[PDB]
Amino acid sequence: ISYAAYLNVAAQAIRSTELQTASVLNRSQTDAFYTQYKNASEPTPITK
Amino acid sequence: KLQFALPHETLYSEVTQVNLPAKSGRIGVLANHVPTVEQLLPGVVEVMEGSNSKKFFISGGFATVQPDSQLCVTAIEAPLESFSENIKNLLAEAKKNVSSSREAAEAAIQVEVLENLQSV
Amino acid sequence: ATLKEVEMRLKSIKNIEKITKTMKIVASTRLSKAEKAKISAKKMDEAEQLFYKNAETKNKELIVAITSDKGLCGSIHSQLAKAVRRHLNDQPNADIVTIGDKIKMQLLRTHPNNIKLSINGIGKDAPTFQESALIADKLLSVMKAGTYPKISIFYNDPVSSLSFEPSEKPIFNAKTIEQSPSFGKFEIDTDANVPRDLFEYTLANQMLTAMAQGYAAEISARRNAMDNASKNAGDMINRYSILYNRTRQAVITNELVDIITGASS
Amino acid sequence: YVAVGQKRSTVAQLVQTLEQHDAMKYSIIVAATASEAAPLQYLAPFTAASIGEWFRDNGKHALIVYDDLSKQAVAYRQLSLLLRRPPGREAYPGDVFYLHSRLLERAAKLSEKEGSGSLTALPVIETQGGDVSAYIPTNVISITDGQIFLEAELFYKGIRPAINVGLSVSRVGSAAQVKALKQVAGSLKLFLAQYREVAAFAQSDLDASTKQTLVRGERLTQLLKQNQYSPLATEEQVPLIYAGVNGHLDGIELSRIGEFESSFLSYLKSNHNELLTEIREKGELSKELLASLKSATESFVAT
Amino acid sequence: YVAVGQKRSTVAQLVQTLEQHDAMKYSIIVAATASEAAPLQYLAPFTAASIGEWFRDNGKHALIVYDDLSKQAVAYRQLSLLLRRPPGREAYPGDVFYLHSRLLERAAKLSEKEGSGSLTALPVIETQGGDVSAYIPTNVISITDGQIFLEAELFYKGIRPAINVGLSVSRVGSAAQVKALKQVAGSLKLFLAQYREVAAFAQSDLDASTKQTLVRGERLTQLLKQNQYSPLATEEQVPLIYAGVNGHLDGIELSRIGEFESSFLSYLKSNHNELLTEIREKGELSKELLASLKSATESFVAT
Amino acid sequence: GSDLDASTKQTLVRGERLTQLLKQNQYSPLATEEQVPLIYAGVNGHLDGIELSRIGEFESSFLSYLKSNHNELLTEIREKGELSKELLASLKSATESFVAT
Amino acid sequence: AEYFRDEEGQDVLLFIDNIFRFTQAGSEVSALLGRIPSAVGYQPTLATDMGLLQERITTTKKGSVTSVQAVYVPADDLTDPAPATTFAHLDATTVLSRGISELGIYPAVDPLDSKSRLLDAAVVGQEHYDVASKVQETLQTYKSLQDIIAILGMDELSEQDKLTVERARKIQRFLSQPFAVAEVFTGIPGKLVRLKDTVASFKAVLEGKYDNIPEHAFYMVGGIEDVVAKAEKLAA
Repeated sequence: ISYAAYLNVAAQAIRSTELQTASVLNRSQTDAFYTQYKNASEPTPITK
Repeated sequence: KLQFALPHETLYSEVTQVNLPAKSGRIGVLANHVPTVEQLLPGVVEVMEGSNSKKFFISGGFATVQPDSQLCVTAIEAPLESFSENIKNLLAEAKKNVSSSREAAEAAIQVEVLENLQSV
Repeated sequence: ATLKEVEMRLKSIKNIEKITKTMKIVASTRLSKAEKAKISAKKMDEAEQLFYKNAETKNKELIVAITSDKGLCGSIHSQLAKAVRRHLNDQPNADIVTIGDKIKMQLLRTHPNNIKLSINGIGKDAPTFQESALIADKLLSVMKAGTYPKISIFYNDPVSSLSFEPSEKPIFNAKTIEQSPSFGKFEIDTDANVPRDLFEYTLANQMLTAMAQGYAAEISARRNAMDNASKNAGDMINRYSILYNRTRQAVITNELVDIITGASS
Repeated sequence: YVAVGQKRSTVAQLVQTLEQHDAMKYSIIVAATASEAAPLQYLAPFTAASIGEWFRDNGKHALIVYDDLSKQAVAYRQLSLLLRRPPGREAYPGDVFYLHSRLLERAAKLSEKEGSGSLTALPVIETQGGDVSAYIPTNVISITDGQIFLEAELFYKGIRPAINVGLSVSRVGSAAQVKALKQVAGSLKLFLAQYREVAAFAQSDLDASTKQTLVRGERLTQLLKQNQYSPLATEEQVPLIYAGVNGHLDGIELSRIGEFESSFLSYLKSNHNELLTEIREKGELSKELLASLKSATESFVAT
Repeated sequence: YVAVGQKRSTVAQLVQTLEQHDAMKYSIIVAATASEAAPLQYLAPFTAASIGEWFRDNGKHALIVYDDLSKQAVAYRQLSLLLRRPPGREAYPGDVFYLHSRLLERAAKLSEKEGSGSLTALPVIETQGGDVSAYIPTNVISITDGQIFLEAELFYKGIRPAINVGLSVSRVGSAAQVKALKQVAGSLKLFLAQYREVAAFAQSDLDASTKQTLVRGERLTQLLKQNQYSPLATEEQVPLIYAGVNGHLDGIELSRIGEFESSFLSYLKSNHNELLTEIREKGELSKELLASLKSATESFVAT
Repeated sequence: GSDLDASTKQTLVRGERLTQLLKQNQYSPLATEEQVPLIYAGVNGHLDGIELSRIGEFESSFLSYLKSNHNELLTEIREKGELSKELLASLKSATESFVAT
Repeated sequence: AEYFRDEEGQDVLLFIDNIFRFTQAGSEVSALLGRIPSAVGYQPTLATDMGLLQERITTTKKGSVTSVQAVYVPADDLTDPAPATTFAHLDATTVLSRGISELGIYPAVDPLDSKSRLLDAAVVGQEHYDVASKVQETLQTYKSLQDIIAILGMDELSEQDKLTVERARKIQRFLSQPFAVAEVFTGIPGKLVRLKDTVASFKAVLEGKYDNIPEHAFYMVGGIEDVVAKAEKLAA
């Protein structure tokens, strides 16, 4: 956890408010993975 | 002057007093405020120009008064009337999550945001 | 045959055109939203820059680069690749993190050793704070980013709407805050150290901006590329019209001769 | 019905359908079958024209469907080539033009002095793969005024009739038309044109306007599927088309378009078949008729 | 000037135009116009060419323009088919070749014996859309040496004359030119076939060297243009090609090419006509004359 | 210049080796006993690991390896015309040993 | 027609319909008569019969037969022998189009593909050729400008760029002329405008006296003088 992670949760929390728009929900929504790497050599990718 | 910017929308300010809640208690800026750096917590923010007041609901960010009379405000969210009850339900689910398990940190942000909301 | 084969090909060329045309319109659709965000992203970024100015700047290095997963956006992938390659020559030991599949493949051949962190599924998604935040939080543990005195991000700046120019800019570190001779004007106590919080937050806020600009030049580039495809594809259309025309004239001619040869005996 | 190059089985089908739906007692099938020698097949549209002409001359009317003139052409080829006239294009006789052109000049509406009569025509031409750069299609195309162009792709996709609207054209147009049906289909001609251009834009992300066009558009095409061997009267064409134009099908899901049509008609016929009778007979629509009809369409969609 | 297959109206326009331009008193015009029947068109180049040979065996130079040899092929085609001779490749007889080769080799430069006579030829072709897959065009091309490929696309886009130089060649036609006219044009032929390749990939590499060539090349193409029906004198054309060959169109931009040209010529004669007397009589440039021109051209480029 | 996922590229990769495996020059025929091994290596995917450029090195060297060592094995495939469980296991061990190239 | 010119000294304008059926009618005559069809299945007597026709049409020293013909090609083909022969006799093309008529502008004559081999400085006047070219180049550049203006958007114009667009769209409306024949349908009396007055008008658009005169008032006008009244009318 980082200060930006902390704030990222906080924005997500503030929209939890009674009003919202299409870009807000997207700004907090991720269906994204990340691939681990070292050295070509890789252990398996895992949800980000 | 005062700025508001978000990933998805830009806000343009002029402004006389800006009133802020920061991780050092509470900070006020009126005319030229001598430069201070505090990162803004989950906040209810008020701006007044003249005897008009305008209000904003802010998710936290960073604040920086620069010497020339310019309050650079950035936040990921941060209008107040626009923001607007399901957070209590979200709190109950966060309490469940902690039992098994970030989930701690998420429920801590929810409680922090819920006290702040009750002020409205 | 000649005759059939000409025709079959003209149907392929049409499908190639129609589909390149199709993309040009969805690319445009996407572009309007890509710009709209981008303006807003750029406005956040200045608020940091303002600070850094009055602060005075005292900024091993990281390289992140930003493209997409999806191909056929132009020479965006390989022009950014090459501009990464200059600064992997000013230090032949600099660490490359690749955000997107396309850029990844090309860099991986040139230096197999360097790739440590890489991120997928960002190319088919728009730049959004959730993704930049998670990339930023990971950046700190894996790459020990704050220890480095210079970090650099590269993107393609969409200077004008038929162009993109690869560009880089410098992201700050905790070292900069510390030793600048105008961290003194700005006031804070020992209660919060602005180095451990402000580095982390501006790692992401800068990063998001580059992500919107990079994407915008990429969808823009793709629109241009796909427009240029219709002009070329038309020229191929007109050529196959003449091929069809020559072929028709010979088929008619040859048929007559055979009937005549039959009547003649 | 001019059965040119059609088997005896093929006409046995036509006969059976015609009797089931009671249309035998004005219908004629002049038959020159495919086994039937090449001179009989050649003379079959010419003969049939005569049978019609006798009606036209007396002030009366008829409609003759020459099916398929493509085959008339092969028959002439036999005749021409044995009698040794050199063929022109594509080894199809050089005066084949002259043959088709002479026949299709009889298919017109006579003056008041001939006692007002006609022979209407609807010629049929079969194409190998849709090729109209061929001698037998190109001549006919010019000679005729109007074309209906069926598209192989439309057929598969369940759209029967499989008419492709861009290349389906009328060259005498709306001179002869019911006004009511004309009014509520001006809009249909432009909608459908538009919908085509934005169907190749949706091979994903789109604007709000274009995406409206798409949904609204699809409902219109789905209305244009009309089941084979099911006649429809002018008093029932006009209402349906009106619903779609005025956007009352927008709500109606595609699975529900087919049911929508029938149910709506029966509802209009019970509640007020006067309006329907007025449409039929007047052949026109009025500010008064349109108010009630529109109001009736709104109530019906809502339930 | 053999006019075969053209409109009798055009030829009458052409007869008058030459008498205004005072040039009809050393030219003949032969006619087998479109109206006049095919066997006379067939014989039209042959008959005229006898007249040409008469000048050539008096040991004097001549010219004959065969407009259009593609129309001689048609004239001979019609006569040939009505005599029962079956068509060859591209529906034209296979003896077409014979007419053109026999015809063409009666225009030839003779030796010292025959009075060093000549009859030159410019045979004018009607191409079937810029195709060179067709029989008649290739037959005229394989007998002949050199081509003056001309572009419609270029004519439309303001290049008059629109003489493309990519598919224009000279084989043995390249020892025509006296020394002045070998020096000045030196390797311009080559440079604008490096320009063609440079623009294929200017839809790889972009360098100053490639860009510089492209700028010179466009500028050079502009320079080639000249007013039609007042053809600029040869002596007058010699300085203009020097400039461009010596790369002196890096100071003139495309819009001003025409303006520079007349102002540069006016300048040269009033300043120094010595240079021009030399080229009128000698028709060979020496290094000293060449340098004197270079010195003068740069002076004009600045101001 | 489509972007290709891993499922698609297993095919494309497998194929390219096979194509190269097919490859022949002019004037060099071989007997059936010594085409039965080569086909096993391509179809049973022993070339997927082996680099595309050196499939042709491998084809020739593999054949020299067998001539010295497994010449008994090849005579059996020639005489009996079928590969048994025992012949299949032997053939599979042979490809394996030489799968480095 | 030939009797009116040679013996009554009067001009005659002679229309012909499809010349596609002229070639078609000869091929059959040929075939039946025992001649052998030529290239593309067509009459071996194609060039000579056409040549005789069109050298019977000319300006005599009394009067003239001019002919306006209608050209229809064999299923969109310009490499065939019969159009080629025709095109040789033609000295102009008027190219009527659907895209122009959808803007409710009749005349239908597509400006860009309307070209003549007698439109030149030496035939029509130097002035005339030059007025006619400027007006052509302006539409040509407008057309190209519009192409990338759709994709990028319409905020991209400079002061200079829009000057070509404005002058073009003024001409685009200005094209429509009420036709006498079509008087009911327009409701506006058909006008005629002689050759000298055609040049002058377009000159006036070139000097920009008519570069601020309303764009919806160019609809169905005649000469230069005429559209002053319509301009007053849109505004008032």
